[PDB]
Amino acid sequence: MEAVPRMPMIWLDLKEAGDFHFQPAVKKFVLKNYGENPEAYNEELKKLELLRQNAVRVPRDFEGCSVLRKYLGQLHYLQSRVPMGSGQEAAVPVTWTEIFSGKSVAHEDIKYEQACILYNLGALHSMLGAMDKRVSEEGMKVSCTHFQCAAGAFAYLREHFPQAYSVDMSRQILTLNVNLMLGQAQECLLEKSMLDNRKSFLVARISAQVVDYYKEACRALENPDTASLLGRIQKDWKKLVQMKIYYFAAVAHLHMGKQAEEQQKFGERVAYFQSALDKLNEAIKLAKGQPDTVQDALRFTMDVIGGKYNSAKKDNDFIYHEAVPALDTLQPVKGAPLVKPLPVNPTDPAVTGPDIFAKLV
Amino acid sequence: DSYFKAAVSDLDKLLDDFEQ
Repeated sequence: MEAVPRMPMIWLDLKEAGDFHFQPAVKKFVLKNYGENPEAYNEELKKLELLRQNAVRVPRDFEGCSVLRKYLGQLHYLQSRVPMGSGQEAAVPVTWTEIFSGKSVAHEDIKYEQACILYNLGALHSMLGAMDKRVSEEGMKVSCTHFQCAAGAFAYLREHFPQAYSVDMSRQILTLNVNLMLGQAQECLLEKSMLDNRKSFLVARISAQVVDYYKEACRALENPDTASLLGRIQKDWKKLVQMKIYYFAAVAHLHMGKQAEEQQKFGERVAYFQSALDKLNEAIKLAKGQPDTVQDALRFTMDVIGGKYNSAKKDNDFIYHEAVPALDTLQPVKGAPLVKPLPVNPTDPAVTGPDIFAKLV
Repeated sequence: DSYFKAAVSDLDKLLDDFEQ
């Protein structure tokens, strides 16, 4: 449907993995504590190594998400049987590349490996959400769900790994990531609600919530430490987000004006369409340099809003003669949040399959 | 992947109930 903006979306890159030489530590622990032949679990160790190699070179598709979840769970199964966390007997170095600086960061802690895999699960879902062109209802809903899965991964990471192993996984950066992913999920839902031709007040409330998520992301992007860490990524993200704040505020007030039209509140219709046009004009100024995908969405929306405002003001001036309310006298549009971080269970046997180390006890 | 499809399907119901 031509009423769908189909703006481009932000995604997060996957982190690069270094070494995690767990095999010698597991073998030493088996002989020292469990008292068994340290070579008795070579088949299990080979399975986990192959799984890691697949996880750190993950295919960029839905199957890759299942690989990361499976490996994440098997790491939980290993940690429950062999103590490889911070300060524990079988801990070995884990090295991953911090994505914004490109520098290697090492911790002797299996939960660092878990954290990075969980991060990459969120990053991969964000890529799969952003890759779709969102031409069909199914593409919109699948992208929406990918962004909710991304938020869920980043939210789980933030809550259960609360001491950041590296600055790309800090609490404030993960909060930025969750809010961006929820804003993008809500934007995809908005597109579906316009494709479905839902009621104007619902479209307005859904779009108002897109604005609220992006306002929260924008505040995080203005944080000096986030800006310094992300560098030019912060400049790029902030330009897109700031433009979308005004664009989806324009869409919200366009649909409030349509609700006013449906209720024969013809003075209120002028006020909302005027506001919508002013917001769209700001979005256009903020969109300088953006790709033609952005410019086309703005241009098509200007066709709609510019014409409806002129028609509404002419109708009120010469036919209906209703008072045009000042913007501040009307009740603001309250967002309708209909997306959420989808819950993660790292040890769900449906996603982990059988425990690789079931024999080790 | 079955969990994913349920979340996708829920979106239809969320809008229907919200729209009333």
